[PDB]
Amino acid sequence: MRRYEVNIVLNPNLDQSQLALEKEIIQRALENYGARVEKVEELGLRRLAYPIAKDPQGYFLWYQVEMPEDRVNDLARELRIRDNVRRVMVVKSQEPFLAN
Amino acid sequence: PITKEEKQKVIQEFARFPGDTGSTEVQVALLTLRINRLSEHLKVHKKDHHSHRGLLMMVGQRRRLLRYLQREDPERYRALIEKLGIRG
Amino acid sequence: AVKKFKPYTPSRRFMTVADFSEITKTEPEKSLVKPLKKTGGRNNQGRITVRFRGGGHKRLYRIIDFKRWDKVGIPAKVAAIEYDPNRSARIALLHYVDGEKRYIIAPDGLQVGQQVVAGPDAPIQVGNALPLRFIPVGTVVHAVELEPKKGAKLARAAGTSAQIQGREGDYVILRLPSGELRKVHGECYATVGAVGNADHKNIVLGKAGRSRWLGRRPHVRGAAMNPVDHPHGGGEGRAPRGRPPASPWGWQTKGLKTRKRRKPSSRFIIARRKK
Amino acid sequence: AKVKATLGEFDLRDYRNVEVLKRFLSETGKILPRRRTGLSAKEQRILAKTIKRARILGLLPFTEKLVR
Amino acid sequence: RQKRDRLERAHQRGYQAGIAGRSKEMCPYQTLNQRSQWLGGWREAMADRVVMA
Amino acid sequence: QVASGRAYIHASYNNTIVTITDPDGNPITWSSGGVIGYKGSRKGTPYAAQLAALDAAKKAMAYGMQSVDVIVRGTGAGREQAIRALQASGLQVKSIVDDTPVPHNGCRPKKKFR
RNA sequence: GUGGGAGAGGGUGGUGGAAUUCCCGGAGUAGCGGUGAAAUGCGCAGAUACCGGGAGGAACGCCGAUGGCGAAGGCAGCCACCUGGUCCACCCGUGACGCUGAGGCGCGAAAGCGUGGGGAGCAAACCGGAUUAGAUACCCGGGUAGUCCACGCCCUAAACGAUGCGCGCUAGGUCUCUGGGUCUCCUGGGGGCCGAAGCUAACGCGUUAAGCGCGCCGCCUGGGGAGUACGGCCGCAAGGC
Ligand SMILES: [Mg+2]
Ligand SMILES: [Mg+2]
Ligand SMILES: [Mg+2]
Ligand SMILES: [Mg+2]
Ligand SMILES: [Mg+2]
Ligand SMILES: [Mg+2]
Ligand SMILES: [Mg+2]
Ligand SMILES: [Mg+2]
Ligand SMILES: [Mg+2]
Ligand SMILES: [Mg+2]
Ligand SMILES: [Mg+2]
Ligand SMILES: [Mg+2]
Ligand SMILES: [Mg+2]
Ligand SMILES: [Mg+2]
Ligand SMILES: [Mg+2]
Ligand SMILES: [Mg+2]
Ligand SMILES: [Mg+2]
Ligand SMILES: [Mg+2]
Ligand SMILES: [Mg+2]
Ligand SMILES: [Mg+2]
Ligand SMILES: [Mg+2]
Ligand SMILES: [Mg+2]
Ligand SMILES: [Mg+2]
Ligand SMILES: [Mg+2]
Ligand SMILES: [Mg+2]
Ligand SMILES: [Mg+2]
Ligand SMILES: [Mg+2]
Ligand SMILES: [Mg+2]
Ligand SMILES: [Mg+2]
Ligand SMILES: [Mg+2]
Ligand SMILES: [Mg+2]
Ligand SMILES: [Mg+2]
Ligand SMILES: [Mg+2]
Ligand SMILES: [Mg+2]
Ligand SMILES: [Mg+2]
Ligand SMILES: [Mg+2]
Ligand SMILES: [Mg+2]
Ligand SMILES: [Mg+2]
Ligand SMILES: [Mg+2]
Ligand SMILES: [Mg+2]
Ligand SMILES: [Mg+2]
Ligand SMILES: [Mg+2]
Ligand SMILES: [Mg+2]
Ligand SMILES: [Mg+2]
Repeated sequence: MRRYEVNIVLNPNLDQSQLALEKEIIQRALENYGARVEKVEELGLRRLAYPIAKDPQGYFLWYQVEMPEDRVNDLARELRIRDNVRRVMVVKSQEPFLAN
Repeated sequence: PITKEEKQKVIQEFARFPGDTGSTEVQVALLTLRINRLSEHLKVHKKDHHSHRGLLMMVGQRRRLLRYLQREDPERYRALIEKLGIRG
Repeated sequence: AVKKFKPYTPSRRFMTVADFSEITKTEPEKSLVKPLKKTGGRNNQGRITVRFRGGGHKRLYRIIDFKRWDKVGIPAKVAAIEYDPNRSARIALLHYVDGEKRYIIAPDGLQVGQQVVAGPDAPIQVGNALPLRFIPVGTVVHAVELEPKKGAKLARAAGTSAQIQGREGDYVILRLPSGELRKVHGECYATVGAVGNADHKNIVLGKAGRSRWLGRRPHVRGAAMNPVDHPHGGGEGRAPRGRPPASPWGWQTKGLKTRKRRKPSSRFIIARRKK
Repeated sequence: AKVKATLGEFDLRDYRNVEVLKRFLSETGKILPRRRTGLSAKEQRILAKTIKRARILGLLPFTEKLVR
Repeated sequence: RQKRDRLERAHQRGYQAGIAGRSKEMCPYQTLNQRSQWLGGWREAMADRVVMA
Repeated sequence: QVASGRAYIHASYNNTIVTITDPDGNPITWSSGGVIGYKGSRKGTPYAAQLAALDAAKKAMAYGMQSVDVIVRGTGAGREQAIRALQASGLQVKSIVDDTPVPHNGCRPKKKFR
């Protein structure tokens, strides 16, 4: 049990239907590995520095979660597994550090 | 890694008196735990030598303690390696 | 793993056998075998049309499922892993939940008690079969159909596998075990994973006998013949080829490209192999 | 122009504000030296460590062509 | 140790080459221990154009 | 045809080449130190980069090309008198960029560049 | 023991972009490339230059540095998982449990070797072009092992700080890393710099000693012959000891 925060980038051009289904499959999968969601920051589109998937546009999710340490890596695989899923980056949760 | 509960779990078991933290038997059991975890780490990744170094240092330390314990009190020595399943 | 031997006899020195590790059950499904008529490379004319062939150990053919879309959506459990004398690969015994039992060429990594299934809806995991169009590009896959519903042809041999390089129109683009890049119909079933027993290749037969057990009779060089027999036949006392090296039939055997010029099959062949 | 001054109190661990972050790269997208950032030692580490993470996210550029 | 004065030269070579408006950043000696100085010398002087100005 | 457009300057130690393109990027006319009179080390020069850049413009204009963005790739000793002479060739020169490719530490370079 | 830190320390899996090369398409035309200068080479069978698409391998720019980590070799995109070392603070526990270390065991850059992958760039050998009295080189166009991964060997080095390890005692000045504190400073651990006393054949060293002492180990005893031969041991070999 540790705190990580998944960052998913998805297809800009998706259906409300499509998007919802992926958003489902995602939420689904998290449950299966023993991920408990502690938050979501979902930002919708928010365009880019460089063309991920030949696509200046990109669709950003994010979730601050709590799951068993052992199971995280597999999750990220199961996440990338989707044709629409484009980036997945998981990062362990580290209390902020500030300047001036 | 080992987590504080796991440690304390063992620690309280081997402690000679209720408040004991140091105390050769404890120190031993502490190493012993971190050793056997390292062993299994190594059985898996055989390609990690730097970590292996540690193991030898740990095993080394445990040895010294064990000896000292033995030449002060036998019994209490012979009690520990059997209780820890050690020295083959 | 390639079990080795001490050299308590001359042949035993270099000979090596497989480890048979992944093998769970040792006699075949009685319902699933059927005899293999042994030809000795003779055709229905009586005539040897393939040389140096015969005398192997007797074998029962294990019936294999190269279709798999035969049963869509019905999951199955892995009952065992068995030795198949007819192929380089190992076979997996499936118990379908239907109650019907089939064999498949065992992919690498299958364990007993795993669940596999076939079809579009199928999770992408070792042992499952989907039409190629639903298979993520860059995944490695085996036992691939070539034309739709015609049965698996590509990548069945031990250790082999083929990879999906991209889709184009109704087709996906595969890199076959040879390195050929072939367009292959999207509708074609492939099954995710690589063929198991990738250690096959490391086997050193070790003695003439072993070859003879596998049904392979001694091969004789054209050099060792006479002109009646072979292009390289004759010449007094041990000679060099003495013309471009040829087959007994007289066609050139180094480099001479033999695939048919006009084959409709091209136009799906993107790039020849390999290196 | 020391950018730690020109900005305000902010956490560089959080990698997601392309706003706060993008001030910290030269026009070309090159991470800015310690001279230009006005950052300390320990800071500059935690900075680019997170910058890269974001560049991977797609929020910051890896590069840009120089304009005249 | 009497080679200090090679370092000393090359750092200085850089410390003055740094303060220009414009300097090179590309123009050292091909030895190692001498190049640390000139480039890290071109550093302070390129950093001191920042501080103040 | 085209009037608005852009021009690529290839600037190296042995030569300078320019290509005038359409805005889609497909070229219209090209020229280089070689193209006018010059063989060997002479193409490597500033003076040469000039006539090349001009002959590039003067052939752009025969198609009606007027406005062009200069994108610059290289480091030449002809690089300077090339961009220069473009502005001075009678072209709108609507902007100036330097695109030079550099690796992020890619493949190891030849012995010369080590 | 409790409580905190920093870091390219190690192992496994995954993933991001830049660039090189090759392939498909477009657009386009008389040279490109290359040097001190040239030539070989490439190019009207349409190259170089530019645009779009794909394949693939290797290395990770800016951060970045005299910085950091490790016992050494050595370690660098980012992600997670497994794991070593090490620092601080509390003065809580144990009570001399210590230092060193012949043999032993493990690690050990590159090159090299075995098996099977992989191969873009580079590049011993090799082929050309030049330069040259010649040029079995320096420079140029090519190019194979190798360079990469797995597994197993090899065990060497300017493997260097040419400085074995542990503890104690002997001016300070300076900037730098990283902890802690009544935070200008004070204080613990690393990294450099100038230097008291002292050392030294000189150079130089100097609280990171080459000072002043104690413990232990390792090595030296004129140059060449020679790290050769013989023997032994090790290695598939090369070859090591
Ligand atoms: Mg057996
Ligand atoms: Mg019957
Ligand atoms: Mg018949
Ligand atoms: Mg008949
Ligand atoms: Mg073989
Ligand atoms: Mg044969
Ligand atoms: Mg024969
Ligand atoms: Mg005969
Ligand atoms: Mg004949
Ligand atoms: Mg006959
Ligand atoms: Mg005849
Ligand atoms: Mg003959
Ligand atoms: Mg003869
Ligand atoms: Mg004969
Ligand atoms: Mg024929
Ligand atoms: Mg050039
Ligand atoms: Mg770490
Ligand atoms: Mg990797
Ligand atoms: Mg690319
Ligand atoms: Mg083309
Ligand atoms: Mg291109
Ligand atoms: Mg070193
Ligand atoms: Mg750690
Ligand atoms: Mg006390
Ligand atoms: Mg080695
Ligand atoms: Mg090597
Ligand atoms: Mg090899
Ligand atoms: Mg030559
Ligand atoms: Mg060469
Ligand atoms: Mg070359
Ligand atoms: Mg060889
Ligand atoms: Mg040194
Ligand atoms: Mg040291
Ligand atoms: Mg020595
Ligand atoms: Mg020693
Ligand atoms: Mg001594
Ligand atoms: Mg503090
Ligand atoms: Mg200190
Ligand atoms: Mg250190
Ligand atoms: Mg000094
Ligand atoms: Mg001395
Ligand atoms: Mg001697
Ligand atoms: Mg030697
Ligand atoms: Mg001998």
